[PDB]
Amino acid sequence: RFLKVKNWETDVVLTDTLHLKSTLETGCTEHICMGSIMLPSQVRTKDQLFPLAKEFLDQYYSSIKRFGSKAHMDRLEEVNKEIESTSTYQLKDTELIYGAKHAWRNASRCVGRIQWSKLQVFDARDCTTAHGMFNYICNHVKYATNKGNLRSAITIFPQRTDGKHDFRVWNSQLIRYAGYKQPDGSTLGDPANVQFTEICIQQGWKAPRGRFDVLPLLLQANGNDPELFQIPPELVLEVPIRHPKFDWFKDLGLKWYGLPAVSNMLLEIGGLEFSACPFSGWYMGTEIGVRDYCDNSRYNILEEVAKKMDLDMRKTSSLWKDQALVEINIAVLYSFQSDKVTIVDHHSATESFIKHMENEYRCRGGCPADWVWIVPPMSGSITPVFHQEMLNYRLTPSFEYQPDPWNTHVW
Amino acid sequence: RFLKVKNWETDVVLTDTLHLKSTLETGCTEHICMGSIMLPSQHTRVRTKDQLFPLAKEFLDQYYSSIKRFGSKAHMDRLEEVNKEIESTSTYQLKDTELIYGAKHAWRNASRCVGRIQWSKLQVFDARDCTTAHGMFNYICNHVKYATNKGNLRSAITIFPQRTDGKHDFRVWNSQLIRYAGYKQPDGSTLGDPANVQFTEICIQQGWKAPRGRFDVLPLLLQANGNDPELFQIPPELVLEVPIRHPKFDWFKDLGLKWYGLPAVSNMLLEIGGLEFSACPFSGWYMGTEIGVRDYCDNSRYNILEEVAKKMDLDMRKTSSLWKDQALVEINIAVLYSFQSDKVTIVDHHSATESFIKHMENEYRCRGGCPADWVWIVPPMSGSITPVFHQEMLNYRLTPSFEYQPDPWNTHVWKG
Ligand code: HEM
Ligand code: HEM
Ligand SMILES: Cc1cc(N)nc(CCc2cc(CCN(C)C)cc(F)c2F)c1
Ligand SMILES: Cc1cc(N)nc(CCc2cc(CCN(C)C)cc(F)c2F)c1
Ligand SMILES: C[C@H](O)[C@H](O)[C@H]1CNc2nc(N)[nH]c(=O)c2N1
Ligand SMILES: C[C@H](O)[C@H](O)[C@H]1CNc2nc(N)[nH]c(=O)c2N1
Ligand SMILES: [Zn+2]
Repeated sequence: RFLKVKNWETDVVLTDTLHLKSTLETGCTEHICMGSIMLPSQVRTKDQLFPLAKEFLDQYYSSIKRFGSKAHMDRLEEVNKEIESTSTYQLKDTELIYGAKHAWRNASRCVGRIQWSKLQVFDARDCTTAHGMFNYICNHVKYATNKGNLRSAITIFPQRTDGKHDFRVWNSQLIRYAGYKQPDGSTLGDPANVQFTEICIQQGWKAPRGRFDVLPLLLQANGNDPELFQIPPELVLEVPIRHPKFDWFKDLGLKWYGLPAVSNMLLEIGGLEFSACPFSGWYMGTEIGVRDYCDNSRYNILEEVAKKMDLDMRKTSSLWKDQALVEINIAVLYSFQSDKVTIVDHHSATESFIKHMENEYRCRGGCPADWVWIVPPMSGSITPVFHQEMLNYRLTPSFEYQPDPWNTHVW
Repeated sequence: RFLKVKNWETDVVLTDTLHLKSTLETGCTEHICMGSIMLPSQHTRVRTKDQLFPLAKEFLDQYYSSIKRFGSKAHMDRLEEVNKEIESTSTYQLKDTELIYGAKHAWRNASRCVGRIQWSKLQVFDARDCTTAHGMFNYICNHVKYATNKGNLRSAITIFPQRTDGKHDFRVWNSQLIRYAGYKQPDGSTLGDPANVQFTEICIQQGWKAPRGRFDVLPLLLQANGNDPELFQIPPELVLEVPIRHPKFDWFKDLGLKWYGLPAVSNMLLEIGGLEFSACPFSGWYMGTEIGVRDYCDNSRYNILEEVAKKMDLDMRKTSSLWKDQALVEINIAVLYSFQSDKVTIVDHHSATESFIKHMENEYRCRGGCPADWVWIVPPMSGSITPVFHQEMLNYRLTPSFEYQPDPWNTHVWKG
């Protein structure tokens, strides 16, 4: 019940007591493990809301060494009063900042959590319109990008009330490339964004129909129809992709954007639901070079790179895919580093996470971690996280998935 | 109750009902996932007549179902026979056909095994009449010769007598039938395979005269009927090895690397209808990454990345040059090239994972599911350019099964 995790490369053994504080469910049972399911299933009556608020305030006042004190009891009483009256409540600025940093700290699928405490939280709870949302998002983008010296940030729009007045960013990321289905049946640009690229066109947008067209923002305030906004191109930092050895690499015409900024998740703090809460950090190189570039359901460039490398593509056992894969990921890192845009390779990031785990076990009693997501999509076993046992459990505050708004919106 | 899994690259959705026939626990709960724990409590293995007949009945029901004889007179008589044999003798014996079925289905049920497309073509050698360590040595030699087949490898398992009172166990003390020694030097470095240092020390203590090189095949340490284990040397003409060279880099051979051809796991426990076979070596053929990624490049194994990267003259100062990833690919090319050139059976990780997906889809169609452990099925390099990376997998425990068991030197009561 006081569980232990072993690193099989170093024999370091850590003891986990934090899991006992787990609140939500994993979708596993003792008869079946669902550890590789992408998304298991896992409005609030007045009954459900106050315990959730109590739990959150308890951990907040503990964190500032004021558990069971003056201010703690008062704030519990005050929030207790507000829920009885308004059937909801509002976080003080300090509690909102704490809740957001801890949602990141608790994200068991995130390898970059050693940075969790440096998050810049932009309070946008006074926003009322999509034009105002656009303004907050431009400021976020500019602040986070910082001319290539990327800084972590989250912007938090007003919380859900009755489900009718939801704030939503319809984009999955603030910055993503368009995808178009060609007449000849193929796909131009990013195939993952074909449907969204249509809900932009088939709703107003005017597509350049290129291979790397920055999508517009589709912003929904207070439950109204969403509105199209173009991010000022001067705010969208992009990196042309070249190789430090293959001069033909530059001729491939590849680029990527510097800022990874997830915008479709739900931030839950003390029972309150923030349905629009775009957050951003900086890339790990494999996210672009392995997944974005080489997935068969994405830009899928492996064949073309290997052909330009003149590798033997007759038999899989020549490992031509693996050879091209390494080079593509050398070029991504080389290009970001050359343009002075923050990026981390998978070796450095997983080493940081092991140190972060050791820190969290030593100072917090544990660190929930999802091995299936933490281990990078290339060279898995030469990174230290491959040999690290991890316990996965759900702590709150948390980031959660939510349905795509176009399947839900009372249009 | 039905359950769905999705392949996120193809959008193929499959429906699992087989998990309903699961009994053993996983280690997970509603509040914690233990999916990345190497040996959970439930995957490891002291058994009385109390719980044995229901385990036998379940196995015999499965067996007679697969042969389309469920409820037949042969089925009912066999249940009656096993029942009376249990109450009178406290255990029972499997027929040859049941043992073959059981061993094949233990492999079929091995959720961490990516090679299960081959499960129905397993050669089962019945060594239940064995009584002495020398008899074990002879059975293992025939297994190695048959399975090796001059490079054209064949899957096989040899099954020694089942456990009785746990005081007379048959055990192969080696973790694999063929493995290289490892020696800790006084300066703290290791010669050979660091994973085998502890077992190497036991062999030396038992009287093995060690050549003390980097690729010495370990002797067999064999325990019959709960007696002290005895040392045996596999005939070298039976140990097929492959010198590792690279198809473009002529300096690669000068690294002096080789590996053996036959992967043969010898420390696991085979459970069939409540019976425990503590000595059941099994063998197949290698997937290239097992050698090229894990054996050669794990920091805690031969750990050749640096010396390989040096000879390639990559930028080794910063990790963002991916010199480690670049060396890793070339080493894995060398392993596959060497085995194929010597006509020793091997499969690369692209082929093996593709076969597994086809196997898994077929198992969902004809069996209602396929228990699979993503953490183990995804290869240790180039994960997401294989199709299993994108495959949702349900992991649950079916019997018959292979289980872990403690190392015998930790439990054995020495005779002297
Ligand atoms: C600063 C550098 C960061 C790095 C290098 C990083 C890296 C990653 C990576 C590689 C993933 C895997 C997901 C995928 O492959 O698509 C991930 C997941 C995630 N990240 Fe981080 N991240 C960073 C910052 C942040 C920040 C600032 C937040 C929120 C404040 C965050 C929250 C999350 C969440 C919630 C997930 C998983 C979503 C899920 O549960 O499916 N990350 N991260
Ligand atoms: C025929 C070619 C085969 C291939 C390519 C293959 C491949 C693999 C691989 C790569 C693993 C992962 C384990 C590791 O990385 O150390 C594995 C696990 C396993 N294999 Fe197979 N295997 C084959 C045949 C067999 C046979 C014949 C059996 C038994 C009759 C078997 C039973 C198992 C079991 C029980 C495990 C799980 C070990 C555990 O639970 O920790 N395999 N296999
Ligand atoms: C801030 C940040 C930094 C970084 N380096 N990478 C990312 C992308 C990670 C990410 C991806 C997804 C898509 C899930 N996929 C199955 C479609 C959802 C998320 F919530 C998430 F955080 C974000
Ligand atoms: C027949 C066969 C074919 C193949 N290609 N590879 C293998 C080795 C895989 C393997 C490794 C282990 C050690 C686990 N670790 C804790 C050291 C245990 C096993 F039961 C197992 F099957 C076997
Ligand atoms: C099916 C499987 O769960 C799916 O492919 C997961 C596997 N691991 C992952 N890991 C990361 N970091 N990102 C992903 O999108 C995925 N996808
Ligand atoms: C901690 C983790 O469970 C452990 O390192 C596992 C990960 N996946 C693996 N997968 C395979 N095939 N073989 C292994 O030894 C491991 N080791
Ligand atoms: Zn689980």
